[PDB]
Amino acid sequence: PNFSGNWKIIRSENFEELLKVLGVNVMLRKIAVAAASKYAVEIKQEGDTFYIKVSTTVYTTEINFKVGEEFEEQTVDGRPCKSLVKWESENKMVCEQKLLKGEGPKTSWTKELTNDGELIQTMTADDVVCTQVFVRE
Repeated sequence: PNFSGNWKIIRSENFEELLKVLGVNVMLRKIAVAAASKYAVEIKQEGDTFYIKVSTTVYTTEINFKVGEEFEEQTVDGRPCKSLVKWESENKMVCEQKLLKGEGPKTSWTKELTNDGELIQTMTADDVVCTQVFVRE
């Protein structure tokens, strides 16, 4: 019932298939699946404004946004995009993305707090949904 905290991953389903849809070649997909076993997420939320840092062993990115306000980030496979985040319920946000340049699959992500105390992130590329479960550090 509050997104802020330090989260560490405990499940990661369908990641490889998502990267396949995004054109990642086989060997890098496998290395990305290994690296995704160390996903850590740090969230600072205040009202409807968010700072979010997603890190692995060697790579870290920080996102900053307000619900309803377009902002710029990168897709899972690194292509820049304009993103817009909306609420779907008390503890779930959905983000639609659109590419700055070129084209490719429609991408989107979600974040959700379960009442069991988990953080659930999904990432979608066309018809493929990757699901990732996190618990408080």
